[PDB]
Amino acid sequence: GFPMKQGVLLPTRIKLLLTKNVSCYRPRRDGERKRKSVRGAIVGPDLAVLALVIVKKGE
Amino acid sequence: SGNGAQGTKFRISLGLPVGAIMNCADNSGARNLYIIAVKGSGSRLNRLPAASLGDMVMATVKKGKPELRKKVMPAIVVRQAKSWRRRDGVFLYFEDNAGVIANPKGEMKGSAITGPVGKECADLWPRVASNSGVVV
Amino acid sequence: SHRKYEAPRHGHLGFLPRKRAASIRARVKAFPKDDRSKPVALTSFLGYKAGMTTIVRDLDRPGSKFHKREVVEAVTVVDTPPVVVVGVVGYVETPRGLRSLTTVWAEHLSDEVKRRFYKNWYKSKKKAFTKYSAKYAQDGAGIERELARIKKYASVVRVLVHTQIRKTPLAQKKAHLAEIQLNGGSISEKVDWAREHFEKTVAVDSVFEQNEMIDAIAVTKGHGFEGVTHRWGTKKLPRKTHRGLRKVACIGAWHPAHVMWSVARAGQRGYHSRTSINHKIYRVGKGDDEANGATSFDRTKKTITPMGGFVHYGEIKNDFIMVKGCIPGNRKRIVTLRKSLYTNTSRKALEEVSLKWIDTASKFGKGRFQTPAEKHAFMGTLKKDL
Amino acid sequence: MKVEIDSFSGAKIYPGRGTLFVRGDSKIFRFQNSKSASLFKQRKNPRRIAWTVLFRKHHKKGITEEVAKKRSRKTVKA
RNA sequence: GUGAACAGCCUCUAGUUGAUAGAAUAAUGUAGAUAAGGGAAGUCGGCAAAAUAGAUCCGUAACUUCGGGAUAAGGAUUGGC
RNA sequence: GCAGUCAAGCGUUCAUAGCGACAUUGCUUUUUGAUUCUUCGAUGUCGGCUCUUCCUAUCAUACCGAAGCAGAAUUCGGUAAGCGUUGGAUUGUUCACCCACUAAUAGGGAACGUGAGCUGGGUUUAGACCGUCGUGAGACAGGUUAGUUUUACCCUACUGAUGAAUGUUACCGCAAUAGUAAUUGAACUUAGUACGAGAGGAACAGUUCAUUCGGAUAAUUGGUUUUUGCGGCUGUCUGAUCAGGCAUUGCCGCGAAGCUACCAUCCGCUGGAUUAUGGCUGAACGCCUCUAAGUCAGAAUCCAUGCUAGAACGCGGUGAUUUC
RNA sequence: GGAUAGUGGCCUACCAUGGUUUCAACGGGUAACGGGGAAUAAGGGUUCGAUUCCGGAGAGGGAGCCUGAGAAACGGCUACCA
Ligand SMILES: [Mg+2]
Ligand SMILES: [Mg+2]
Ligand SMILES: [Mg+2]
Ligand SMILES: [Mg+2]
Ligand SMILES: [Mg+2]
Ligand SMILES: [Mg+2]
Ligand SMILES: [Mg+2]
Ligand SMILES: [Mg+2]
Ligand SMILES: [Mg+2]
Ligand SMILES: [Mg+2]
Ligand SMILES: [Mg+2]
Ligand SMILES: [Mg+2]
Ligand SMILES: [Mg+2]
Ligand SMILES: [Mg+2]
Ligand SMILES: [Mg+2]
Ligand SMILES: [Mg+2]
Ligand SMILES: [Mg+2]
Ligand SMILES: [Mg+2]
Ligand SMILES: [Mg+2]
Ligand SMILES: [Mg+2]
Ligand SMILES: [Mg+2]
Ligand SMILES: [Mg+2]
Ligand SMILES: [Mg+2]
Ligand SMILES: [Mg+2]
Ligand SMILES: [Mg+2]
Ligand SMILES: [Mg+2]
Ligand SMILES: [Mg+2]
Ligand SMILES: [Mg+2]
Ligand SMILES: [Mg+2]
Ligand SMILES: [Mg+2]
Ligand SMILES: [Mg+2]
Ligand SMILES: [Mg+2]
Ligand SMILES: [Mg+2]
Ligand SMILES: [Mg+2]
Ligand SMILES: [Mg+2]
Ligand SMILES: [Mg+2]
Ligand SMILES: [Mg+2]
Ligand SMILES: [Mg+2]
Ligand SMILES: [Mg+2]
Ligand SMILES: [Mg+2]
Ligand SMILES: [Mg+2]
Ligand SMILES: [Mg+2]
Ligand SMILES: [Mg+2]
Ligand SMILES: [Mg+2]
Ligand SMILES: [Mg+2]
Ligand SMILES: [Mg+2]
Ligand SMILES: [Mg+2]
Ligand SMILES: [Mg+2]
Ligand SMILES: [Mg+2]
Ligand SMILES: [Mg+2]
Ligand SMILES: [Mg+2]
Ligand SMILES: [Mg+2]
Ligand SMILES: [Mg+2]
Ligand SMILES: [Mg+2]
Ligand SMILES: [Mg+2]
Ligand SMILES: [Mg+2]
Ligand SMILES: [Mg+2]
Ligand SMILES: [Mg+2]
Ligand SMILES: [Mg+2]
Ligand SMILES: [Mg+2]
Ligand SMILES: [Mg+2]
Ligand SMILES: [Mg+2]
Ligand SMILES: [Mg+2]
Ligand SMILES: [Mg+2]
Ligand SMILES: [Mg+2]
Ligand SMILES: [Mg+2]
Ligand SMILES: [Mg+2]
Ligand SMILES: [Mg+2]
Ligand SMILES: [Mg+2]
Ligand SMILES: [Mg+2]
Ligand SMILES: [Mg+2]
Ligand SMILES: [Mg+2]
Ligand SMILES: [Mg+2]
Ligand SMILES: [Mg+2]
Ligand SMILES: [Mg+2]
Ligand SMILES: [Mg+2]
Ligand SMILES: [Mg+2]
Ligand SMILES: [Mg+2]
Ligand SMILES: [Mg+2]
Ligand SMILES: [Mg+2]
Ligand SMILES: [Mg+2]
Ligand SMILES: [Mg+2]
Ligand SMILES: [Mg+2]
Ligand SMILES: [Mg+2]
Ligand SMILES: [Mg+2]
Ligand SMILES: [Mg+2]
Ligand SMILES: [Mg+2]
Ligand SMILES: [Mg+2]
Ligand SMILES: [Mg+2]
Ligand SMILES: [Mg+2]
Ligand SMILES: [Mg+2]
Ligand SMILES: [Mg+2]
Ligand SMILES: [Mg+2]
Ligand SMILES: [Mg+2]
Ligand SMILES: [Mg+2]
Ligand SMILES: [Mg+2]
Repeated sequence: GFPMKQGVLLPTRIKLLLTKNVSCYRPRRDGERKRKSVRGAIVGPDLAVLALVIVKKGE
Repeated sequence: SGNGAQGTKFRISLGLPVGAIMNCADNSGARNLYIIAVKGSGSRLNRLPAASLGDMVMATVKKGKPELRKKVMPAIVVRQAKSWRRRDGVFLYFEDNAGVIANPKGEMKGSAITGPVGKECADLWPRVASNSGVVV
Repeated sequence: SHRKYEAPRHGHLGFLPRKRAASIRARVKAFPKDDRSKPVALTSFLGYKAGMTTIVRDLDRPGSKFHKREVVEAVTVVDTPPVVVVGVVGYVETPRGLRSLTTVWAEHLSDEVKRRFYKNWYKSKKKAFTKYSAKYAQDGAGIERELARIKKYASVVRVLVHTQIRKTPLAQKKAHLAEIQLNGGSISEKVDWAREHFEKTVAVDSVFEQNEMIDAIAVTKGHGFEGVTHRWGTKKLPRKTHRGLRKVACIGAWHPAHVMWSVARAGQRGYHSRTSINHKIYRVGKGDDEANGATSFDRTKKTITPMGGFVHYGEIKNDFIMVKGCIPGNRKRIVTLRKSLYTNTSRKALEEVSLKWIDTASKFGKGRFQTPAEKHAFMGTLKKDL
Repeated sequence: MKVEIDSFSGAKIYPGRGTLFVRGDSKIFRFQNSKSASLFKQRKNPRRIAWTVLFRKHHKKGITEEVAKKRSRKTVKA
C-alpha cells in the first residue's frame, strides 16, 4: 500500500522526511516533520494499482 | 546447518574456516566469535572445516563479557565477507563476518542483532527472523 | 606400516590411459535401444561447439526454495547446420561381435565430404568415388542388390552423414563424416529410409525435441604435458622440499619393486574423448529465423550471437542446439550429440523448460549491451556518427 | 527480471553480471564489473569520473532533444 | 641531478658492448612476482614470505646502576603551483 | 594379541539372551623375547609429510539372523574390504592425553612401505652448561644448547610420445583383452503416527538439499597481467614543446584474451546373476524337515549395460590405386 | 569582524603573554539539587532537608531541530546508542 510520489526517482521504495504542503503526508502538529517511506515515480511490476487520467479519447 | 533448523540451505560458498574470528552481531555481551568447528561438516585429510551462512559453528568468545569467555557455545553465521552466488545469479558479499550466539535448538541468546542478515540464514533459523531487522 | 591417515585415491581409474585420443571426433561407443514400433529417424547428430552464454528462466521445482522464482543458468550453444545423408552401412551379428557387411553410398558426393578422403586435396586429382558413382549409370542393379543384401541380413542399420561445414563460420573446409544408427522400424524400412535420403539433408528438429536429456560425446581441450600436481590433483608439496615440489613424494613402496599403473605420474592432460550425459536441451533454434535470442517474454528481435560475435568462433547462422550447462570439447571442435540411452524421469528431466531472456551482450570483454540498438540508446550519439 | 544499474557507473547490470555489496549500514551497491566496484572501493567520487552516468548527467553531456518543445496536450470542455 | 649522503637510480669525461649461437616456450626446476575469503588452523618451531620504514609534529609505560628503557608504545602530516 | 572346547557359575527364576570358573585345544607374527642364518671391501638409523596397493581379526555404510528386541535405543551373530575412516591443543615423537566435528572418526601388512622423494625436531661424532660419579683424563639406556642430508644421462618399471615391416594410400567401423566409481548425511512429508500406562517414539513410498569422490567446462563472479593495452607518479637524460629513453618488467590504478578456483558452473547410466538369510515343494525316516533331486525370493557383492583404451604380429566394410 | 534578541574569547583573524594559588588554586570525593526550613530544648552548638513553597535540572542515554511570542519541548519531530 505505499503510495508513490510524483517526480522523485527510483522505481523502488525509499524513506524521506516530509513537511507541510508535501505529498503523502498530513502533519499532525505545527512544524511537525515525519520520516515516511514512499514508492518511486517510475512504474514497475510491484505496483498493485496505477493511477491514470485521460488526455485524449480513443475510438 | 543441523539440529533445529527447519528448511534446507542450498550450497552457499564457504569462507569462514576454523580459527576465523567474526563479529558477534547480537547483544549477549560478546563482540567476537572464534570459530572452532562447523556442525554438519565433511571430513577430508587436511581440509579445514568452514562455515558459510546459517551454518552452525562451535565458537568461543575472545572479547566480551567474562561470563561468556573461556567456554564453547553454538553460534550461527549471519554475515560473511566472502562473495557467494545465489540461484538467482547474484554474486553478493557482506562487509564483515558476523554471527550470534545460540543454543543447539537454534534459539538465540541475545535480545536482537545489529546489522543486516542474509535470507539464507533467516530462511533457515526461525528465532533469527524474529530478532533480525533487515534481511539481505 | 599402513597409510596412517585415510584419504580417497586421487583421480578416477576408469579414465585411463590419460593419452591423446585417436581423433577429434570422439567415438559414439553406444546407441540407444531400438524400438521398431517408432518411425525411422536418426539417433545422434553432429555439430560444432560455438560457445556459452547465460539464460534466465522460471524454475518449476515443486518443493524447492527457488520454486517458481527466476534462476540464472549457464548454457552452451552448438552450431548444428542440417546434416546430409550420403550412405548406409549394414552390420550383421557374428560370434565374435558385430561386423560391417556392406556400405552403399550416395550417387553424388559434395566436395565437402569428398576432401575427407584426402590429405592433400588440391594436389590430388579428386578422383574419389568416380568409378563408384558409375554403378548407377544403368538401372544399376548394384546399389539395389547391396541394399537388398542389407535387408535380408544386417539386423542393425546405420546411415553415413556428414556436416555442412561450408555453412559454418569455421575455416576448416573439411566436412566431418560419421555413422548414425537408425532406431525406427523394420530393417527393410530402415534401409529404405536411408536410400530415400541419399544426397538429401536432415535437420536437428527432426531428431531432437526440446527439453530432451541428451548426451554429448567429444574430445576435451588440449593441455600438453602436465605435472602430476595439476594432472591428478595431488597435494602440492611443502616449500622446503629440495628437488621440486609439484610432485608425488613416494612414487611407490619398495615391494612390489616396480612403479604401479595406479600411481599418479606426469603426462598428457586433455584431448581425452568423453561421453557426458543428461544435458537438457533448452532451445532448438533455426538459422532461418531472426529473433533467435528472443523469448515470449523478451521478444526483442535478436539472434543468439553475442555483440561482436562468439569469441573465437564467429556467428551462428544455422540451426543450433542450446543445452543447459557445459559439454566436453572446446570452441570450434566437432561435437556429437546423442539421444540418452535410457528413459529418465528424475523430476528434473521432464521439466517443461521455458526461457525468459537469453544474454547476448559481448563475450570478448565485460559487455554491457544486448543489442547495438540498446548500446546507442543508453549511449547517445558519438563522434563516429554524423 | 529487473535490469539494475551500477551504483557508481549507472550502467545496466543484466541478470548475473557484476557484484552486489551490502554495506555495514545495510545500504546496497550493485556493480556491473570489477572496474566500477574497484573505483567505489577506492573511494572515488563518480561525478569526478568522466565516463559515469551521474557524471555526464551532472555535466550537461548529450541531452538536446529530451529537453525541447513537446506536443503533449489534453482534451477539455464537458 | 635527486637526497642527509663517497647510498641507491639517471647522466658528462674516459671505457666498454667481451659471457657459443638459432628456433620454440611441455612437464619439473632456478631466480623475480600476484592472489579472492580466512589468518599460523601449516610446522619441531612463523622456516619462508608479508608487514614496518624517511622526515616534521604530537604522544610515550613498567623498571633503572638515573646514565637509560625510547624511533618505547601510539598518532597526524608530506605533491604541485 | 586373538579364537575355541567341557559347563560349576553369573544372569529375579533360567548353565549357554548376553556371559563364563576350573581345566583343556588352538590361531596370529604391527608385542617382547629367544636364536645368530644373511649383510661389517656399509643395504643410510626415528618421526612426520606425500602417495599407492594389500590384509580383515568390520568402526561406519548394504542385506540379514538373535535378544533378558514393546517403541526408541542397544547388544550378539551372518554375507561382506564395494566404499569411507577426519579438523585441532601439549609432545621430535610412535604412543599417550584431552578439544571438536562426524555415518564412522576400525586395526594392520607392503625391507616395522616410503631420505638420488622431502624434512631433520629426536637419536648418535667433533663446541658448550648443569646434575651424579671419578683424585684425574674422562663417564652417565641423566638434563640442556649449537651442529653440511651428495649423484640419475644407464637399464628396467611407470607415465605419457613417435614408429619399420605384412602391396600402396584413404575414409568409415568391429571389440578380444585390460581398466572402470561413485559416496555418505540431513530436512519436509509419512507423523507426534505405529509401540507404550507413561515417558517416550520409528520406519518403507514421495519431495528438497547437502558430504566425500570423480570427469568436464569458462556465460557469469573472482584470481592472474610483458596486452607492458590506457591513464596516473617519482628520478634523471634528449635546450623547451611535442614525444620519448634509462631505473635487473622503475612504481601505481584500471585492465581484455588466455589460463583458472567448491572462490566459478555443468554432468556422474540400469539390466541380470548371486551371498547371508527367509521360503516353496519334498523325500530319506508312513511323521517331520528350505535340501538330499528340483525350486522362489535376496546385499554397498558379482557378471553384464554404460564409460576409457583398442591387440602397433586380432578384424570387418568402403574409396581411390601411378606409364618415361 | 562575525554571530546573538543583545553584552562578552560567544566565535574568528591578527597581536601580545597573560590568568588562579598556603588567604588552599588545581585535582579528588559526595550513599550532593540549593534554599524556606526539620531534629535536638541552659547557652555556645551538633545533625538533617529526595519530599506540600521559591529557584534550578531532566524526561531511557545523547545530540540535533521544526512550530512559536516562549521549547533546544520530549505525554513534538529527526539521527545515533541501549
Ligand atoms: Mg554444510
Ligand atoms: Mg596434516
Ligand atoms: Mg586477555
Ligand atoms: Mg523478541
Ligand atoms: Mg588404514
Ligand atoms: Mg560385399
Ligand atoms: Mg604451470
Ligand atoms: Mg632444505
Ligand atoms: Mg630407496
Ligand atoms: Mg578481473
Ligand atoms: Mg667533464
Ligand atoms: Mg659462460
Ligand atoms: Mg648472459
Ligand atoms: Mg640459447
Ligand atoms: Mg614457471
Ligand atoms: Mg595486481
Ligand atoms: Mg589470501
Ligand atoms: Mg587479522
Ligand atoms: Mg602455530
Ligand atoms: Mg592467534
Ligand atoms: Mg623444538
Ligand atoms: Mg609440537
Ligand atoms: Mg623470517
Ligand atoms: Mg600487498
Ligand atoms: Mg619496550
Ligand atoms: Mg599542502
Ligand atoms: Mg565343569
Ligand atoms: Mg543356578
Ligand atoms: Mg533362560
Ligand atoms: Mg600384538
Ligand atoms: Mg640379526
Ligand atoms: Mg655388501
Ligand atoms: Mg653391515
Ligand atoms: Mg651402498
Ligand atoms: Mg647394514
Ligand atoms: Mg637401496
Ligand atoms: Mg527371557
Ligand atoms: Mg564372543
Ligand atoms: Mg546368521
Ligand atoms: Mg576395497
Ligand atoms: Mg580385492
Ligand atoms: Mg585425531
Ligand atoms: Mg597438526
Ligand atoms: Mg602439533
Ligand atoms: Mg593426564
Ligand atoms: Mg614386522
Ligand atoms: Mg623403515
Ligand atoms: Mg637424503
Ligand atoms: Mg639434529
Ligand atoms: Mg643427523
Ligand atoms: Mg629443540
Ligand atoms: Mg655433542
Ligand atoms: Mg664408553
Ligand atoms: Mg648426554
Ligand atoms: Mg640438540
Ligand atoms: Mg648456529
Ligand atoms: Mg648416470
Ligand atoms: Mg614405455
Ligand atoms: Mg615391398
Ligand atoms: Mg567417498
Ligand atoms: Mg510433525
Ligand atoms: Mg511398559
Ligand atoms: Mg569435485
Ligand atoms: Mg578442475
Ligand atoms: Mg571470458
Ligand atoms: Mg574478471
Ligand atoms: Mg604507461
Ligand atoms: Mg616529472
Ligand atoms: Mg603546450
Ligand atoms: Mg643511456
Ligand atoms: Mg644498475
Ligand atoms: Mg613486477
Ligand atoms: Mg580474465
Ligand atoms: Mg542403460
Ligand atoms: Mg548376467
Ligand atoms: Mg536355500
Ligand atoms: Mg544344496
Ligand atoms: Mg539330507
Ligand atoms: Mg554400487
Ligand atoms: Mg556411465
Ligand atoms: Mg589395430
Ligand atoms: Mg583394416
Ligand atoms: Mg576581543
Ligand atoms: Mg604562556
Ligand atoms: Mg586546607
Ligand atoms: Mg548526587
Ligand atoms: Mg544538603
Ligand atoms: Mg540554617
Ligand atoms: Mg558532639
Ligand atoms: Mg530541597
Ligand atoms: Mg537520592
Ligand atoms: Mg527541559
Ligand atoms: Mg524510567
Ligand atoms: Mg527532548
Ligand atoms: Mg509521559
Ligand atoms: Mg511536558
